[PDB]
Amino acid sequence: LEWHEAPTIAVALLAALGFLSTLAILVIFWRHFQTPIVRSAGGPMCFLMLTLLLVAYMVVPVYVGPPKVSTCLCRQALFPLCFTICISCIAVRSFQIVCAFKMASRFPRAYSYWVRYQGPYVSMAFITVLKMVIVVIGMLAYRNSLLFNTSLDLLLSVVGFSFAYMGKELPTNYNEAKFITLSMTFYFTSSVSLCTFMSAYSGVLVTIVDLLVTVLNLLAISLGYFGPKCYMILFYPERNTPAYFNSMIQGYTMRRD
Repeated sequence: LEWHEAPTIAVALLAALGFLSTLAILVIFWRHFQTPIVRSAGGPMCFLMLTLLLVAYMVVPVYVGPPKVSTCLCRQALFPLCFTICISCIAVRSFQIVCAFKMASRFPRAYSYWVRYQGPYVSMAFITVLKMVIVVIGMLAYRNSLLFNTSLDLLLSVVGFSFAYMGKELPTNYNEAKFITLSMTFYFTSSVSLCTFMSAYSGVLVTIVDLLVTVLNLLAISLGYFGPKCYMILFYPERNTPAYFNSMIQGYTMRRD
């Protein structure tokens, strides 16, 4: 996996672009805090996923180079962990949104349990604990091991899709159906093509193909979820105001029909 070789240069510069974009989003969110947009994006959960994205982008060059047990361990230690944490956080936010906007009265008792047992902080913690057991047991035994991780990630993604599916009509700041569908489709097609390509291939430069697939997945899962928000709050400051959020939710709830 040579340092001077045309695909490796392109993925390296693309990872640098992703790192710079994530840094810009982090600084933008930190500067414009206590605003309706960031609080409606997840609050500290956004930072939790964003710094994890930063560290995932930083260790991309570790993938490329001479094989090393550190690199092979980090392959599944951080990048799939990034995918899983990001997907679980997005799905948890979608469930919270669809539970505040709907089924708070349809399923009243269940919401009391959900908010009384620290559901947002427990459903995320369970996901991390569950996956790390799968990761270590996976290494105990390219296609077979990745199949379990892709199945888990796709199950999480389809859970998020099925839960945001009922929320097409939610306001544009609480509706992420488009991003969820795009990211789920991209992850599914990339994983399927990759798994097909593991078997019928030469066996060399497949590492570069897999690295490019993972880096593109990270780039999409960061941009499609954060770029629109910072676009709104940098170019349309009028659209970032508590009065505007009040008016938008009020207009959604009591529709003229």
